[PDB]
Amino acid sequence: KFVEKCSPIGVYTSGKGSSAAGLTASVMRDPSSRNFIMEGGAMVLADGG
DNA sequence: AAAAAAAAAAAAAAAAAAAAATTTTTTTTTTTTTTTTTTTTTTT
Repeated sequence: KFVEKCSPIGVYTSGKGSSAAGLTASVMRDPSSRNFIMEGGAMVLADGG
């Protein structure tokens, strides 16, 4: 808990993802607009962290 | 000297020209939602 607070950028999660947030990133096509939406997990949401 | 022809000016009428002018509805598109199939994942 403290180390997450004290890093410049840091994210403290569980192995089992998080509440409405994964752990690894995922990317998925959107059939309507065809854009590959990129759900950001802890690993990428704290890149450089 | 009187008559008359011509001139300019003024007016009426018919043909052409001038001018004025937003609102309502429909359809594509995007975006989600729902059903049902397919796929994948957990159990004995």
